[PDB]
Amino acid sequence: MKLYCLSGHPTLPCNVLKFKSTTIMLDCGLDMTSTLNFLPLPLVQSPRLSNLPGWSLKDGNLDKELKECSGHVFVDSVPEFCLPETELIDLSTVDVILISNYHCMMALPYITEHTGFTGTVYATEPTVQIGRLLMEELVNFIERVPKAQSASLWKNKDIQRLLPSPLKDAVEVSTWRRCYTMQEVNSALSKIQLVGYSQKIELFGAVQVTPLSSGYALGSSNWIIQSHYEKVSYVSGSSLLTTHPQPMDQASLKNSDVLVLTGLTQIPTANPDGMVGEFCSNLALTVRNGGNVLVPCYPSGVIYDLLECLYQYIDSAGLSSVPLYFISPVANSSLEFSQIFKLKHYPSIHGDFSNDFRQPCVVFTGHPSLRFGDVVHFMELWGKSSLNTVIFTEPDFSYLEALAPYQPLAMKCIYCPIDTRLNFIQVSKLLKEVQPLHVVCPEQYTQPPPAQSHRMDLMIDCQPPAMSYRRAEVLALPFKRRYEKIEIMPELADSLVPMEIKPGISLATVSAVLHTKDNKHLLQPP
Amino acid sequence: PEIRVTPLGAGQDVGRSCILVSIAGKNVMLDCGMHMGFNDDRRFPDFSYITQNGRLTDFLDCVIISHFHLDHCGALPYFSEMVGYDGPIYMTHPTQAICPILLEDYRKIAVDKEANFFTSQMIKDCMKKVVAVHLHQTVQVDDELEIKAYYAGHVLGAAMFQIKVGSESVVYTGDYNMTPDRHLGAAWIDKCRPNLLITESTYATTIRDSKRCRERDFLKKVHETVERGGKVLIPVFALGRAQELCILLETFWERMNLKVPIYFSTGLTEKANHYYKLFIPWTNQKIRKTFVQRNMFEFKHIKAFDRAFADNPGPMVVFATPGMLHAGQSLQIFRKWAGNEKNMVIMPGYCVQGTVGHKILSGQRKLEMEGRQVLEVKMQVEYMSFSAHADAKGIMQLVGQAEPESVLLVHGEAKKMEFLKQKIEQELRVNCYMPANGETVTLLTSPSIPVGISLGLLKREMAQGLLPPRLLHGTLIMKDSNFRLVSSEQALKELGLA
Amino acid sequence: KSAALHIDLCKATSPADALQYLLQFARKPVEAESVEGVVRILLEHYYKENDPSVRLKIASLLGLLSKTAGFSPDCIMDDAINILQNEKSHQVLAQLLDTLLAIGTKLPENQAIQMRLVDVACKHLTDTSHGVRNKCLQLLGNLGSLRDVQKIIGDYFSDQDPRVRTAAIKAMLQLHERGLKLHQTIYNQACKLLSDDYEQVRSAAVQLIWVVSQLYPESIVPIPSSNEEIRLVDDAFGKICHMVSDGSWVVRVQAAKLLGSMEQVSSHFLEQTLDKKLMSDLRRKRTAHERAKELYSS
Repeated sequence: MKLYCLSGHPTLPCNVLKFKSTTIMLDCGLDMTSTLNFLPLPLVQSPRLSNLPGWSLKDGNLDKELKECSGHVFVDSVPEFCLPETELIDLSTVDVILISNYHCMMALPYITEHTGFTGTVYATEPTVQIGRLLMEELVNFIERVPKAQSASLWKNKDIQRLLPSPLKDAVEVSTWRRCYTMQEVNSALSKIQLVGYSQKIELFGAVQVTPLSSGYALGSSNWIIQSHYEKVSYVSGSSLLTTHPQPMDQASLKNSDVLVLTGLTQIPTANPDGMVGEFCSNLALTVRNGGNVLVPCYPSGVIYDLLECLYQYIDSAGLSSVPLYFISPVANSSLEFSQIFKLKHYPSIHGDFSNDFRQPCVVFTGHPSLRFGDVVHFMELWGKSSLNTVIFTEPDFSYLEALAPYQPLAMKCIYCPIDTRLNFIQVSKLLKEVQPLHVVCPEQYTQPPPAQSHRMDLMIDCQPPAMSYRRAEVLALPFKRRYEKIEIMPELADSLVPMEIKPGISLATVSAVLHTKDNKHLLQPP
Repeated sequence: PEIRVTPLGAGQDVGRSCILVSIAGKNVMLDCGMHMGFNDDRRFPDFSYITQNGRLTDFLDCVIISHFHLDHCGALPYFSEMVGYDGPIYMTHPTQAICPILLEDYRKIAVDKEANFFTSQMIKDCMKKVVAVHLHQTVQVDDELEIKAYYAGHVLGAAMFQIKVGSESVVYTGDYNMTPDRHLGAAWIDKCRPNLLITESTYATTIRDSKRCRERDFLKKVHETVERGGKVLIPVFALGRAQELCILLETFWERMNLKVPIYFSTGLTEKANHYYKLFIPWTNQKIRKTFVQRNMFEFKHIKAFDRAFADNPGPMVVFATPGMLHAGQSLQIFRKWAGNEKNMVIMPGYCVQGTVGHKILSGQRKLEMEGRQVLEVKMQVEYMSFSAHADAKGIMQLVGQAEPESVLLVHGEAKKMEFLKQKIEQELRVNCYMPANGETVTLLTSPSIPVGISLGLLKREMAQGLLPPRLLHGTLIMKDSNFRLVSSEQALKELGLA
Repeated sequence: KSAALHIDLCKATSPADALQYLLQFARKPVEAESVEGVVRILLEHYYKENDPSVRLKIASLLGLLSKTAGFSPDCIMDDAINILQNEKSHQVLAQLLDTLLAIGTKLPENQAIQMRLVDVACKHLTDTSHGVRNKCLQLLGNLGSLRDVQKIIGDYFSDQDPRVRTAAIKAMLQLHERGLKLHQTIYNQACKLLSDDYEQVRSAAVQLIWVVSQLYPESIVPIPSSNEEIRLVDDAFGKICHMVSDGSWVVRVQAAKLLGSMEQVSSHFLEQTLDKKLMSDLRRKRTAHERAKELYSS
């Protein structure tokens, strides 16, 4: 089996498994650190952006398309998203795409509408819809303002060598693309066939794939790809305990020949529960002093866990009449799904919101990246007041990038990141029991994290191969024996002629002829 | 390799659907019912298998229940204490929620009618022994046997179940509707090629379009009534039947709107409203989408009706509660409407509930109640098949998709079934049954033996295949653990004989 | 810069170092005369390299270089064919066949195309390789004449994998769309596979049935099939109806467009139509009225 690894980030993997004559793209993911790299784009023109200087890169060439904020360069083009390399393996030859979580399934429509691919994506019903409203949310934000006219014009190697640190560290520069339209989104969602949990969906009578429950947010579906002999299991977004969603199916993931683990804690020192508590304290403190609170979050998962705690604290603190105003287009939809499976949500800013706006409030905004969305604008308004705070609940984006362009901000900055995804200790305990022979997981997990010296890194007895970008790694399995059923009326009889050599061994001369119908094997006498 | 199927309550008789199925060494009961219209002798279809082994658990591996109807799951609480069953009772998630609701309501009607009925106590006991199986989810109930749900339409929670132990699959398909009625699209089963297919044969006569025909008929009937204070007295036995009736009333109002008067199912229509809204996943794909963007099932009229429709001679559109029962709200309503010109009554379901069903069939003006009551009716009796079910055309279609080795007819009347059986026998090249209550079919199949080849061998033979005569040799190793097929030479090398 | 590139390719420390460099080069475009340069170099490297991973990308690069506007793929088709004969892993061969198809379409000259077609008939016979087979069908279809080609494709109509079955149907379908005329043999073959297990196959099959139906409406099917002899088109219309009532939501979509597009259906059969079985998924429903109105004119 050859697994091709097409995406660098541990969080979103896009790893393509060629196996038993059928190839599978185990995920399709949009990274979004590239987007944090560009200069933020506001719904209404912001004075700062207009009056910003250049960074004086000089060396001939570009002074138009590179800016300087607080001694860090940004780029005056639309945020461009890094996507998994498409070149190492042709998309055509990857047959079906499995998609694990709704957060991890972005960039599906890039591939389907850009680079040629004629297969059927399999994703469980919740995740499809959540992912649908999340991409629609994303498309709306970048297309709210048409500033995509400009070009980055910094991708050249030469330009990268001279320019400063923040830009310098882009692992790929040349693969960045402007966001897809709502048509491509539609095509992508159309091709997804909605498959429930534990459902044995078999592809081309070759291998059997089935979405097991992962334990993480609704729609989180780790996958097992078995063939009656080799069980390959894929382990992404697989938080153990996260309350409401159905728990992790360790037993169903047991006795797997080859385990791929990719989703894992973005922050190893997550301490989930403690951070939730601290979050709510901080919010409370600031609303008490009369300053406002800003929370940059997504439209599913973390949002609902933080809402249930806030209500409880208000009940316990009697901190009512502080409007919890959630501002996002798909807020409508978001709440609807919660229902299907004192907070006031307004799809439109400068609308119901403007009429109803009150002097103190807790506003849960458009995007955590701080580049594209509604967060940007509120950030600007509340920036200049020390009173007002911003809490980053989201692990996806590092604390410091958002701070970077908006570095001269009065707002008290608090970090409260909560990741429910398996911890390294959790992954270690999981893998003792599940007991898989070879495991493939990114380099990131192999080594201890850059920040901390300590040996928290993911280790297994078999010393597991580390993935990497553009790395085609072949694990040590040849197929040795494959099934073939025997006929009923003609064959069984003739092939039931055993001659005993040993007490526990028999031998029968089998003569028949084989019809290879729809990749299945049946021997019957001619 | 013989699979023995004996309907203890299904077969030639409609209602009390119970079908024992012995695929290999495993016994699985497919339903357990409360045939209605009989004071006694039909609470539970008598259990031959129970009389043989004292504990049911030992004899019976598993029990799958189709959905909430009293027909199918009605006598599921019989089994709490008295015959003492323990094991995984498997219903779909929508089923199990609504199942106790109808159990208890019948429990209520039975005690006001003494009778040694299951109390709520023991119904709850029986319900505590239940496992919910999601749609198209393969769950191994035993080491060997497994069961997979399918979409049966009919009502929210109608699960078509395929019990497969090995390669031989018996797929029961009870109360499945092959049209996209409201709340439900068409029932899909994939191409399993099961050995035995068991079907409902309630409609053995081919019918018109399920939705359009039923709209036309309804509207015509309503208009005909409306001339002189046209009454409505319609029995409704289910939560999702009430919703259907409400939608029909809405349609009437949309088309006509001449009379404002509207009535609802009963006091607790809040509940039905609630349950339907809850299970958005299971509902018809289109309908769910429409619900996520539009309001569903508005009703506030029931209370207004009750007071208005308290034996008064007006136009109120009352769909009463359990029509075909010994007593109830519906019986009261029928008594109120009895003997007046205003009155028209519609039998929306199959109207087959023992004695009440017989009365409906012959529609005798001089009808005698169970008690010493003389009631003479002079209203207009019309029946329409608005009940969600598959017509004999539909049965043909699903037989098509499954394409089994054989079919077995349960849950229709023998006459109807006979014709249907003949048709299926002629049409598709299969032999189909129509067994009576307590009669078993020993439909022989044969074992299909799974063995593993050497990949090398397989490859070589495949290569031989494509250029053209294809005879293939080689031996089996038989430990009874890991049956393998290996090459001449390979086998020789394995046993070490030169 | 052509000779520098040469040096960089061999200097790779490890197998996967080589891989990345090739990948990076992919992302820089190459002009008419440098494309000639690099093709040669990349062939040379291909000979001497023992890891498939790298061979595969070399092949992809080769295809990309073939597709260059300025470039004319002459003097290196022979090389490609030579490497095909003496290659050993099915994936790489399939990729090279894809490159060959790209080359074929790049220049429309009769001779070279035919050579390529013969080469791919040879590669068509490949065994327990689902992918060489599919690529071959595609190329046959793409480079094909205007009879032998058509006859060949039926062999793979009846193939183990549904994945090859589909490819065969599409290939025939393609041959039609380049101005060729399919035979009634093909019609019978299409009717034989309208009821396969796989959804893909069925989709393609009706597509073709419709194709040949429009090709030979006047022609008749002598076989009674339990009724008196009726027109080819009559039967085609019937078979497409059945599919409207088939157990898939996407198979019906195939049928609906084709059913509506059907012409010179007998007035009897056209009147009788069960196109009023519009239900369930509302996409199909909407689609089937569109053409109804187009052909109510008719």
